[PDB]
Amino acid sequence: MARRYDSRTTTFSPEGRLYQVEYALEAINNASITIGLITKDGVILGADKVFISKLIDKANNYEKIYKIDKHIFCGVAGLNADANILINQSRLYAQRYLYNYNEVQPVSQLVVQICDIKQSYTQYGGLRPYGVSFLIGGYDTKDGYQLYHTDPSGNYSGWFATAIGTNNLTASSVLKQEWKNDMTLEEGLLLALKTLAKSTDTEIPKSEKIELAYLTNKDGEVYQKYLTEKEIEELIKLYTQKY
Amino acid sequence: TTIIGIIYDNGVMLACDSRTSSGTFISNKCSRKINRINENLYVCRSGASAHSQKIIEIIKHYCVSMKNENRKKGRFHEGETIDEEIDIDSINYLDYNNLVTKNKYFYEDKFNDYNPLVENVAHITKKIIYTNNNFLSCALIFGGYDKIKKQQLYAVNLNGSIIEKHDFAVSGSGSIYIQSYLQDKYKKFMTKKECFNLILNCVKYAMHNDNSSGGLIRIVNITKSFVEEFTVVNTQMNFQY
Amino acid sequence: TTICGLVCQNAVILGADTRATEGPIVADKNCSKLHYISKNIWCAGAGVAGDLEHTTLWLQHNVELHRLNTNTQPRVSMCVSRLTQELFKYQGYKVCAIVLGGVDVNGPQLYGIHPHGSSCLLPFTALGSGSLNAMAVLEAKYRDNMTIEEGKNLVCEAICAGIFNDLGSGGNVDICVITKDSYQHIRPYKEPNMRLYHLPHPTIYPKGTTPILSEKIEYIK
Amino acid sequence: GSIYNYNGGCVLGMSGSNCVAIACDLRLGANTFTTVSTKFSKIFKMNNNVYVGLSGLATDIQTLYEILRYRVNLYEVRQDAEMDVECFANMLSSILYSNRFSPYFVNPIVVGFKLKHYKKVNYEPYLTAYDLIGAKCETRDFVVNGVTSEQLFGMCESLYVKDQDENGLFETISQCLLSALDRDCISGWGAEVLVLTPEKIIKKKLKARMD
Amino acid sequence: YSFSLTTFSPTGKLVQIEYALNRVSSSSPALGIRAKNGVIIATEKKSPNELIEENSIFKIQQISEHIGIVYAGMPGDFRVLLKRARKEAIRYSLQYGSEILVKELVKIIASIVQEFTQTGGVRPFGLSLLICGVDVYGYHLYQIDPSGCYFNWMATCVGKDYQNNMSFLEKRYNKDIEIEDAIHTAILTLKESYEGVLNEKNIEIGVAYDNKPFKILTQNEIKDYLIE
Amino acid sequence: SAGYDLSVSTFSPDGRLYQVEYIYKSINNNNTALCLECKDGIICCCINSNMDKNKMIKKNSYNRIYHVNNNIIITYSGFDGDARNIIDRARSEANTYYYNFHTNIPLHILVNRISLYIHAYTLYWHMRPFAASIIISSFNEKDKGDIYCIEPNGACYKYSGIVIGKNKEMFKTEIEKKDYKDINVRDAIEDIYKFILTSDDHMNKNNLQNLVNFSWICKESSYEFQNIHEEILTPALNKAVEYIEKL
Amino acid sequence: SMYDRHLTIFSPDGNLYQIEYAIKAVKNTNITSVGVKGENCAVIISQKKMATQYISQDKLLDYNNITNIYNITDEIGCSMVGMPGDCLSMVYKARSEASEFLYSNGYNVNAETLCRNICDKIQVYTQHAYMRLHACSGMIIGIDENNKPELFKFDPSGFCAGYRACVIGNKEQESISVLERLLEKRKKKIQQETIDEDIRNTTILAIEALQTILAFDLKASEIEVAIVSTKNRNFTQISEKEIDNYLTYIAER
Ligand SMILES: */C(=C\S(C)(=O)=O)[C@H](Cc1c[nH]c2ccccc12)NC(=O)[C@H](CC(C)C)NC(=O)[C@H](Cc1c[nH]c2ccccc12)NC(=O)CN1CCOCC1
Repeated sequence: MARRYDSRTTTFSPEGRLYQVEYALEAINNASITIGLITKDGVILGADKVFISKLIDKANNYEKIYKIDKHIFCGVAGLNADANILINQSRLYAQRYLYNYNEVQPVSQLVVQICDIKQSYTQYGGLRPYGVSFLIGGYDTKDGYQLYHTDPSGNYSGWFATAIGTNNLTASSVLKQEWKNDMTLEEGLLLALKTLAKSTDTEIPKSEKIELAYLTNKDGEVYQKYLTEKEIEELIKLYTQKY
Repeated sequence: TTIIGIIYDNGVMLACDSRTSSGTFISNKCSRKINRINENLYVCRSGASAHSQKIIEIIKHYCVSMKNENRKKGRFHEGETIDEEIDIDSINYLDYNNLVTKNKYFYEDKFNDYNPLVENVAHITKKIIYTNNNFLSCALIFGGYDKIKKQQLYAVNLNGSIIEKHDFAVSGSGSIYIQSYLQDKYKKFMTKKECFNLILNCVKYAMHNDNSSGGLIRIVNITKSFVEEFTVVNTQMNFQY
Repeated sequence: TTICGLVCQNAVILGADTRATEGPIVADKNCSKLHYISKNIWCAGAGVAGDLEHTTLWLQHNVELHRLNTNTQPRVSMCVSRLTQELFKYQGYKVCAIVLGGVDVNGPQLYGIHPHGSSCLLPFTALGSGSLNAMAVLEAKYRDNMTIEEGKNLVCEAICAGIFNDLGSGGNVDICVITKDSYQHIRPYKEPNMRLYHLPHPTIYPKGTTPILSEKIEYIK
Repeated sequence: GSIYNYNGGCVLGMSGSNCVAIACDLRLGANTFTTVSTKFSKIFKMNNNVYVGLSGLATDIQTLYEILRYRVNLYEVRQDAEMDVECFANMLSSILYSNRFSPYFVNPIVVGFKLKHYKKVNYEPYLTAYDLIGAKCETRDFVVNGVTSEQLFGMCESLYVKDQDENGLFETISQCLLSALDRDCISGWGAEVLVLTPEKIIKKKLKARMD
Repeated sequence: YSFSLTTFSPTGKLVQIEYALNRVSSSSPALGIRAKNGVIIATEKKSPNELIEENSIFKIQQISEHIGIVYAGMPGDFRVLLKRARKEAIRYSLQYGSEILVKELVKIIASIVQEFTQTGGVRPFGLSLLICGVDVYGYHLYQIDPSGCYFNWMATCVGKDYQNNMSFLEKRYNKDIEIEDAIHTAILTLKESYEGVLNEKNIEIGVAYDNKPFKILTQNEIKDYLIE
Repeated sequence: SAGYDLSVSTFSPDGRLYQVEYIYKSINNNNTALCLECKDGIICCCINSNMDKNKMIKKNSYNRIYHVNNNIIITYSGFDGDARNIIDRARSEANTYYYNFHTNIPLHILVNRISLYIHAYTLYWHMRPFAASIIISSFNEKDKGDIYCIEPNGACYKYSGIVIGKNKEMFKTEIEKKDYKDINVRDAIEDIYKFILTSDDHMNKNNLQNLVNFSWICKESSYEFQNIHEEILTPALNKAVEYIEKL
Repeated sequence: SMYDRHLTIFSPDGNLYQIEYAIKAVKNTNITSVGVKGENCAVIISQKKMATQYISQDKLLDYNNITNIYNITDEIGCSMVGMPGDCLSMVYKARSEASEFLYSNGYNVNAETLCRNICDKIQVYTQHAYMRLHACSGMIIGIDENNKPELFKFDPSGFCAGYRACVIGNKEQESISVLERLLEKRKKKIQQETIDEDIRNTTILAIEALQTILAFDLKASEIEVAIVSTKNRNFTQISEKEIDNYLTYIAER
């Protein structure tokens, strides 16, 4: 009887729910905050860095925002190992689309593929789901700048500005009351800093705990910039002057 | 190539030439065509070098497995406890000419408790060759000693058939030239010296008449308790007429 | 190709020419035909260059993995077994004739391996299209227990014979001396062929002599 | 092979002083003598310091380019760094040999810069040529490939000059390519020449014969 | 049949990974320090008895030239992962003609470790790995946890009393230390952790410095370093 | 016990396999099977006392003694299906050995291979271990006799006389009273009948002749497997019954 | 949970209790084996005793067949202690490993490599839940290519190590102390000895260690001694007559 040890992960509950997916969502909501927003100049992704020690190499070390392609990047909230697996898979998917069609994959299509992986895990087999949620931003010539949010169930939805992780309600309120349809890149970055500070329950953000990146489309090319400590510090000085 | 095996009164003697040629060019002057499978078991190879070598490697691996599984548990033979020499230097002496041409070693398994059987090794080789006779093309002569059938010769022929020889076995292109010579000169219960001279002369005649046979002559003498090996370099054939 | 090897006292000396040919045309004038398998094992290749390069790289990395796992010194016999089993598996369709030489616990060892998967332990050998000229030199001059310098001179003579008598051989002479504690790879060792006539001055085209249809300049950032 | 004669095509690569150059013919053929296109480029950019010239069967050229772009993009996104020219050359060799017994009918060259770090960075010209199963010839002056290989070899042996600036390098490579193409029935119909410098790339189309 | 033995709990945790971490934290201590021109990994290898052969136990191992690995946890898991890492390194070498990059190797091994927290019928690896290396991009020190997450460290310690060891190492670590200073600090940290008196027989050291092959220090060199 | 005895692939806190222990109980509760090495051969006997209440079974149709190569006796105590499976595997191994090497498989090699086959089923959490104890024996002039018993846990041991199943303690005690290395098989038949009558309380002079299987490998049978003929068994049965009735 | 001790999954403290239970199962066999290493020789001594189990020792049992010592190859030997089926399974696995190594690499595996490969196989049992642990602990002796004796020991947990002297048995720390005393006494001698004298002294040391550890007089028929050495690289058992000679010498000295 090996079945006594089975937990039956891919099984409905009396309320028509999946306990494993709910627990993965709890883990994601315990994870650190990751915000994203869309300006008229690009998609901004920010994240709060969880402190481990000051012996961590903080230079050239982005652990909550990753590049999936030249025109797609993502922010992670949940389990880093699961996120790494899914990110490698997404990179493979984007390169496979380019190989098949001689053109770059649309962001919606990539999101659909990775979410299909997640849904298949929740439905087939007897393995646990992925404890990771994604904020996938990108640009393509069909739908312009795009920002998507994906959860462990395989569900995904498009957003103009959103936040995931711990205390995402405060970030969502800040973004709801501040975000505007037409914003410049600098304005969006300042708003991202403000929402990160509010979620972290602080007034003056510290560049040692902030990851900032933005994906823009200029001069016919998509360019991703992952702000360094000094650039984030200049932004924080601007934010301090503003508020 | 010439490989021969002869059964004399007290053992089995294998002999071979040592020429490997790719057509008319001699790729290897002095190859080693008699190969040890076990301490009391040897094989002479003929045909494609790659085929025979790879087959013999597989068979050596199999024979290691068989010997390991043949070992029984405990201790044995506690109250029980288990001649003419060839003048190899005289045989090799040449007037116009740290050289080692003779070796001898005793069996570690004195009572043949776990040594595999000559028939077993020959038949596993035959099965391997027959399962791939669409590709493999080699002829082998297994010479060995085991406590059941004593000294034995088995011919594994091209296409993967096995025939046990009780007098002698020959193979290779050069054996054809000495077929009648060996048939005429062989007798039952030859002494060691008689068998050595006969087999050496057979290889010498085969090398004289066959372009694919040449180089030195390698001889292995397997007996109940030891194995001797000789190299002969005085291979030239001199006729009075 | 002319590759060769010989065993001298406490060392193995391999030599090779440096010409790769595509039909009657020299595709490479200074190709490297001596490959490092391990610190104490080297090989020389003849036949199809792609097969030789792939197989030698594979053998080198498998031998390094085996050395790391067993924490012992690599064995020429192990290299021979792996190579012959692979070549036999492919039935001579990987055209790789290899002179494999190395020094291990059993002392210096030289092997000739042929594309179908046969091997032979030799005191000296030669392979390639120049193999017959190299073999003539080696048969004429070889003796046991030669000094390393004498073996180097003999290998150079054999490779030069191949280079100057075979149309598929040319370039320089590369040598490798392998002992139990070090290897010396001399590339080139002889350099016997060089272009013999040169024009009084090189032909420099005046600027603007080539007509162009369009010119787009992009800056790399 | 005749399969190479089906389309034709030729690629050439040369090195100068702190610059390289890669040139190609622009024809696409059919049945060895019908010209269907005059803008079929055979030079592909892998990254800023790596270019590959692919000649041979056009379908195999496109397939190999797609595979190489896939591999390079994955490597670069994973490492967060541009792929080294030597690493790309070895990867191309291994990819070509992976189809050893049913190969791509393509004869490629790799032209680029090897970057060496000390502060500043040193750019070393890098040239390799291949046969269809990944046999690699690493060279310091010039590499050729295609049905015009003999003509290109002769022209480059006679006319190559070591350590030339970008202007002299362009003139030499273009002259070699044009003279070699003038003697080939199944190659030509325009020539494209790229000159790589550490700071810029110059792309030129040559006024060539179209017969 | 294969089902996940590591599953989410009502609070959203993977208790199996937590328990693997408990095993690691109970195991013996290891540390790594990135110097200005090199990286060292040290570990405390005590002798359970006078009959064992210290030269037979291998805690600091060489994955390839310029890449070494040490572990805290279960030796069988370590041996399996070390064989896998060597195979991955030679696979990269076969593909690209050059030695594997430390970041690439760490990512591959981390993914392998992750797979054992999700696949069916298996338990997670019970060890933490410290991988030190040198490549064209500099000197790298990475930690891999039983969950499959990897961390880029300037200096780190895993195993017993890793918190106290980390505090001690941080109080006297600066990025500009040399290889000699790093080795001295490593020995000091191991001595501070160890109860009793340390000796060259209780510790092992590996160094990758100045673009030289990874080296495992011998007992004599460790004794020379311990004289101070 | 305490939840540790529900699977064969879990050790208890005291390093025991309770599933294998339960298999041992099952085997000990089954019919009796003994093998005895004598001066000129080996005798194998099977007492099927469990069928003393099945009066409609065809006489002597139920046999628990088989042979492998016509010169190796193999009997069992346990489940008929499991034993049949193991005997089929033994025959398969003998066939493969002959195909490979053109000689009959040695008895110790066969015993080791069967032990490994049986032991393989005690390793996984989805297979049922074999509930059977196997006796494999042979005899020839040079080597005399070899008897091996394989337990359900895969342990093979060599004996000069073995009893498995019910009443095995009493059978062993009665067997050990004499040295059969210097007794012939024909004389040992009477002793075995006496042992059966004294030990098994479900056996009587009426059912001795239809609930007992008797085979041997001896000089009389040319060192090949034989079933002991009724012409040889009946006088011994009569003598044993007479003696036990006398006392 | 309810199965952290039933399966090879971590307990809250980080333990794998099934491995400890397998080690206890090995310990419960009450079979003792002692391996000693000399200058140019290695000896393994074991009891010709049946591992305690459900069945007992019968009067008609053939006691020569009882053995815990096996040949893995001609030149590599081992002593396996534990559940007899597991010991046979491990012996066959080691033999197949050695044969595969020989075929693949063209030369004979050494004891260290064989032990490490066996432990790599054991790790899979420790990590996968669907198979049982092999309750088998083994000693392996051989001679390496540099002509030094190698003695390695592996346990059910997949741990292997090389030893100057090792013991499998119920009591371990006292046995370790006994072996330490014997080895120190041997090292206290400063005169180099011949190969034969080294062989004799190593065998005597192993026999004396087993006698001291078992704390009762040993009969030559109840113990088995196997040796490997530079003089004879084949892993060979020594006869009961030789064992009795050694025992009489130990008693008389
Ligand atoms: C020796 C000559 S020989 C007559 O004895 O075969 C050399 C040995 C050699 C050459 N280069 C190396 C490198 C490493 C080790 C050994 C080496 N062999 C050859 O030169 C080959 C001889 C032919 C008859 C097989 N030539 C080749 O393999 C060609 C090399 C090549 C062609 N174009 C190139 C461009 C750049 C770099 C190299 C080359 N290749 C072919 O002939 C291609 N065919 C295609 C069909 O499949 C077989 C290979």
